[PDB]
Amino acid sequence: QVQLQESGPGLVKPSETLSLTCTVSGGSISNYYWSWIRQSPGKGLEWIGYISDSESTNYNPSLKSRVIISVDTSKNQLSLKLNSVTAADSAIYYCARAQQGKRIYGMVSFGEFFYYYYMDVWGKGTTVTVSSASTKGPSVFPLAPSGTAALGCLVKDYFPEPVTVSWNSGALTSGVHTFPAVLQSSGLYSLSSVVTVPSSSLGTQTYICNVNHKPSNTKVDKKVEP
Amino acid sequence: SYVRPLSVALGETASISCGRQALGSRAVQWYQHRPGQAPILLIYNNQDRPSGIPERFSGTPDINFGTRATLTISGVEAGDEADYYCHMWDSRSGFSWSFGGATRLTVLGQPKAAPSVTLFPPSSEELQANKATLVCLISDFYPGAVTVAWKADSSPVKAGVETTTPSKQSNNKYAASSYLSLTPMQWKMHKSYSCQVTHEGSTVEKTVAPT
Amino acid sequence: SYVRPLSVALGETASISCGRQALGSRAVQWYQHRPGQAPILLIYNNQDRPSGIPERFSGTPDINFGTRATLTISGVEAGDEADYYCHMWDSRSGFSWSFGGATRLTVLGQPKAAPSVTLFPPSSEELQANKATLVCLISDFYPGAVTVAWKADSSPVKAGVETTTPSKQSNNKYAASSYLSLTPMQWKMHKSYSCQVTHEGSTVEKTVAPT
Amino acid sequence: VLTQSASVSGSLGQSVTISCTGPNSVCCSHKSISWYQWPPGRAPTLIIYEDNERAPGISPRFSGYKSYWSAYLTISDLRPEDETTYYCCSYTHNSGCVFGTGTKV
Repeated sequence: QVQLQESGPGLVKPSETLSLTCTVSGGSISNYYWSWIRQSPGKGLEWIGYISDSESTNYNPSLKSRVIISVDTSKNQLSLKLNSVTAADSAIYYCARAQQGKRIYGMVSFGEFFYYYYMDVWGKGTTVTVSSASTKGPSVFPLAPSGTAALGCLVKDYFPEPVTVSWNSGALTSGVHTFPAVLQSSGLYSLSSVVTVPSSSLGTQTYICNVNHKPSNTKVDKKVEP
Repeated sequence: SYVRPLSVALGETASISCGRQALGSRAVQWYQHRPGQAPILLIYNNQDRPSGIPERFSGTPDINFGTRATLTISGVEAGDEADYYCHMWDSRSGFSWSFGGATRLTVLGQPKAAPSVTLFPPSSEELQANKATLVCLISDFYPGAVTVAWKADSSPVKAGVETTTPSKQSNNKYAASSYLSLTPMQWKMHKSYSCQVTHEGSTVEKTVAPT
Repeated sequence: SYVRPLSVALGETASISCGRQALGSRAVQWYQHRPGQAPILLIYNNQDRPSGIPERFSGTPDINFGTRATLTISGVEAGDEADYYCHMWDSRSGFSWSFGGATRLTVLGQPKAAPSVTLFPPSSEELQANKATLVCLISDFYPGAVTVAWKADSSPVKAGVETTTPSKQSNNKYAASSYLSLTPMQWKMHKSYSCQVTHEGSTVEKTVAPT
Repeated sequence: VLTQSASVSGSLGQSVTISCTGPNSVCCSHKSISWYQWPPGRAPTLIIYEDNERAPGISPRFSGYKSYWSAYLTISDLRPEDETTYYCCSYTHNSGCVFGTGTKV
C-alpha cells in the first residue's frame, strides 16, 4: 500500500550542497514520521535524521551542523539537503517511514516513559558519489553468441555508479544476468550483462540491449546478432 | 562501525545476542540488512514482528530486568546470510542514534556449486574503435571464492586484467567478472586466449580465438 | 510411446503407479527394460513373481476393485535404473497389444565418480594409410555428463571431432569416446595434441605428441 | 571555457601540480593538451604537447598527465626561473589552439 522511491544527483562536487528527494506512493506524508539513512562502504548503517507528522525535525549530533530535512505536503515529497560534503559522505541514502512507539515502564503521570522510533517500510536507495571527477556516459558494445547459447552487452568506461540494464525494453526477463562493475585504474566502471536464450531463438528473435546512465542522461541501445 | 561474525550450520537455530545491554526497561528493534539493499525491519517492539516475516524470527520480550536481548532465527537457510542490527532503546540511556554494531551471519553447510564460465571475444565494433577487451563471466558457484588466470596461447598474461570480487546472486550463489584489456594487434598476433577459472580444488578453462 | 520420469533417492522405496487404470478385474505384468537389452519380466500375475527376482519387487494383488496397480521397489539401488512397463489386462477392455507407457526410474544420491581418460596417438598402420585419428576414451564416471575439448598445441580444435553420448557400464557408471580426425600432415606439423575432459566442475587433461 | 588553477606555489626542491579542464567542448579524451611557459609580455616556450611529450630541450622534471576529464602539468624540483604564468591548450590535428585561463606559479 505504501512504497517509497529515492532520487538524487548521483555525483556532487566536494564542498557543495547535496540534495535528495523521496516520493511516497499510497499514503500521505504529513501524517507519519520519515527517516533518512545512509550506508557507507565498510561503515555500518547511520541514522541521519527524521521529521515528524507535524513537520518537526531532529538531527543526529553526528552531522547536525550541516543537515537540513524538509517536506512538501502538496504531494508526497520530502527532501534532504547536506552541504560541505566530503569524500566520506558518498553512500547509499535510504528513505523509510518511522513509527512512533511509547515505551511505558513507570507512571505516565511522572513522565516515566520514553519514545522510540523504528522504520517499517523503506525505499530502495539512491547511489551518491562525492568526487572531483566529471561524469561520463558509457560505451555499449555488443557481445555476439556462437543445448543453448548466450549473448551479452559490454557496458564499459562510465562514471559513476550505477547503470540499469534491461533486455528488449523490459520484455526479456528470464535467464538475464547482470554483473557487478569493475573500477579500472583509469577511474571508470565497466559492466557486462548476459542472457541465456534457446539456441533456435537466434533466427531471428531480436535481442535489444537497453542501458541507462542517469548521471549523464545517456541512454543507449544496441542489438546482437552473429 | 565494527562487525562481529557468527557461523550457524544450515538448518540450526541462530542465537544473535545484542551488542549493548540495556540498563533499564528496553525497546529493541531488529533489522536485517544485506549490503547494497534496503534493510528489513524484522522485529520492532521487544518481540512484536510485522507482517511478511516468518515466525522463525523471534525476539525476547522484556518481562523481568536482567534478560538479554537476543534475536533467535530458527531453521537457518542460505537466505539468512546478512547483517543483523540491534537498535537498542532504554529508559536509562539517551536517544538511540547509532544503530550499533553488526552481526555477519554466514550459514555453513551449503552445497558446493561449480562455476558457469562464459568467455566473449572482442566485438567487431570494439575492434573498430582500436580497443580490444576479453570478458570472462563466472556465475552460479559456491563458495564465493574463485581465481582467474589469462593465457596468451600457452604463456600467462597478467598485465591488463581486472577482476570483480564475488557477489551474491538472487539464488544464494556467487558471480564475478574478469576483463582482459589488450590492443587489437595483440588480439590478432596471438593464436588463442584462455580464461582459466579455478574454484575450490578444480580449474575450468574456456578459450577463444579470432576466427 | 511417451515416457514419464520418476526420481527415487538411493535406498528408498519406489512407488511406480501404472499408466492406465483397470475398468474391471485385472491381470497386470511388470517388465524391467534397460534399452539395448532384453526385458526382464518382474511380476506376471497381479503379484506373482518368477524365480531369480528379489522379494523387494512387489505388486498389488486384485482383492477388491478400486485398488490401483502399483509396482513397489523397496531398497532402490543404482542397478534399478531402467524403464518399467505396465502390461495391463482386464475383463472390460480388449486385447493388450501395446505395452503402455514407460517409467524412467533414475536413482538419486549416487556417489560422484571421476573419469579415467586415456588418449591414443594415431597408429603406425593408420598413418601408413594416409589417415590419422586420435581417440580419447573416458570411463568410470558419474554422473554421466562430460565435455570434451581438443587442442592443437595450445589453440583449440573443433573441426573434425566426434563424441559419444554417455552409456552406462556394467558397474553402474558411464563411459564415452571422442574421435578427432586429421590428415597425417596435421599430426606431424603440430607439437602436441590434448584431450581436455571436463566432468562436473573439474577438467582433466591427457595429451600426446608424435615421438 | 578551459579553466586552469586559480594559483599555487611551492618551494625549491618540491613540485607543483597545475590543472586544466572544461566541458565536452574542449576537453579532453578526444583532444590533445599542450602546456606553454609564458612570461607576461615576452617570448613564450612550448613545454609539453600531446598530453605528455616534452619539447626538445625541456627539463625531465616537467611532466604531463591526462585523465578522462582533466589534464595536469607537474613541475618537479623547482628552481628560481619557474616564477612564470603557465597556460594550457586543447587542440586536434586540424583545428586551432583553444588556450587556457591562466596559472600564476
